[PDB]
Amino acid sequence: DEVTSTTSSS
Amino acid sequence: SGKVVKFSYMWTINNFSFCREEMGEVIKSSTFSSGANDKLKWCLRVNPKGLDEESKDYLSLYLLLVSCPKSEVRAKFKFSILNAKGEETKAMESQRAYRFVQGKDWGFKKFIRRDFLLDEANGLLPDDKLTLFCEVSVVQ
Repeated sequence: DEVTSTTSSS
Repeated sequence: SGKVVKFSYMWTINNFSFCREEMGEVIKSSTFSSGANDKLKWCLRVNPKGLDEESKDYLSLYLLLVSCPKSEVRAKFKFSILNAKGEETKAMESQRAYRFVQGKDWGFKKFIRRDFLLDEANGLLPDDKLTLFCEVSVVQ
């Protein structure tokens, strides 16, 4: 629930 | 090899109200291990004044996979705060497992409001200590 990461990558 | 597949990490930050970190700055916990031969290495990262402008009113809380023997692991996680009696409060959980590649975090940017946390009436900072509790279950 409302989980995110401080980075993202393809 | 057998493996530690579920684990609970408890971390107390003293003088929490005194944290001088600005928005974006991090407090990083010690590294803890799990999995085939302590080969999964983890830590917590907290932003006492929020990760970013969107979360400026919150403490932001993340689980970081520091390293792993292969590319990745998938894990579910739950964060909570322990009150003075050691009881869980204000828990947030991931619900599903998330893909942790080496060096990646997952967590809650808006974990708890700073004003709520700092208010003595709520009992979340006994002796001005913040005790965080992170429970992790790694997908097999």
